[PDB]
Amino acid sequence: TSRPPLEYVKGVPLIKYFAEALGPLQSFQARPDDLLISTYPKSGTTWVSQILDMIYQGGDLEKCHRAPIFMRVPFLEFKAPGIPSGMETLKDTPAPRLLKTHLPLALLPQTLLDQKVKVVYVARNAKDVAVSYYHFYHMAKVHPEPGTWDSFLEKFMVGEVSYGSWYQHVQEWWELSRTHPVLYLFYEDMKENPKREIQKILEFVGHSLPEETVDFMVQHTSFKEMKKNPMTNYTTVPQEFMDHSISPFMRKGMAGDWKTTFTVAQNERFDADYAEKMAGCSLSFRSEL
Ligand SMILES: Nc1ncnc2c1ncn2[C@@H]1O[C@H](COP(=O)(O)O)[C@@H](OP(=O)(O)O)[C@H]1O
Ligand SMILES: Oc1ccc2ccccc2c1
Repeated sequence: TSRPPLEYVKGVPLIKYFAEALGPLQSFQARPDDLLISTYPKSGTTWVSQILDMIYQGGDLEKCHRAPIFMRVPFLEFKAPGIPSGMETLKDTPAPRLLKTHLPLALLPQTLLDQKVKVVYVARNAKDVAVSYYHFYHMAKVHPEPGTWDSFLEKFMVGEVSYGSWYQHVQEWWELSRTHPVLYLFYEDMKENPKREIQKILEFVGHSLPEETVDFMVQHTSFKEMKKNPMTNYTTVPQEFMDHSISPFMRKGMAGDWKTTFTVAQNERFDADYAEKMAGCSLSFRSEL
């Protein structure tokens, strides 16, 4: 009940509240005009969510401020003390709907694949993911005790963390994109050049918008502005759920900062394990710009 342990479901370790959440998510019916944001945690979920809302409100910042990002974009598997569940919020979210998930394919509602819903997947280099994930486990108190960074890094390496293996995740959603319509984006690409990536998102969802407006989205989806913005920075939630004084949700927003956490030994060891997990995969990751 106090940083409870994970619960395994069909091979996926989950926050127990999210596992419970899968029951009522059995009753979820996807529409053809839905869009699923899919990511392994800490990969840029909130960032594309805010890009996709701004696209959906025609650039209108003021509408984007109607509520926090987690109410504008129902988080499918979500459940937590004192906050409405993904499924509850979904009931008051109007089509065309933006949905957020981290579920491995093993757990994904089949209705999203049968209905051919557009997915925007965001992948990020595992080193920055592990580091962000580690800080995230401290502030987001439903998560089990993270322990030392070292022991969290080893845990992360055998996917013995919330939502399981990053390795299997970025690969399985990469393969899905052959039989299913997936825009597969990279957080690093979004760091290098946010406007290229936003226009690709737009190409994907079929909106054209003017450059006055694009440029405008760019600036309002930057790290500095999304840190300032309380409908995107998660400071509106109760302190018993997320404690930003331990670690803020919007942390550094950088690519390449893993280097200030990983030791040299951790790095050599991670890289050897990495080359072995990722062998036979066309996927190429930039671990810095
Ligand atoms: N506008 C933005 N630009 C770059 N990174 C952003 C961002 N908004 C949030 N992030 C980062 O994306 C990560 C959160 O991902 P998710 O939303 O998938 O949980 C955090 O990274 P760090 O902890 O590396 O700073 C957060 O700082
Ligand atoms: O992607 C997310 C977002 C918010 C969360 C809050 C608590 C636990 C996991 C979470 C994962």
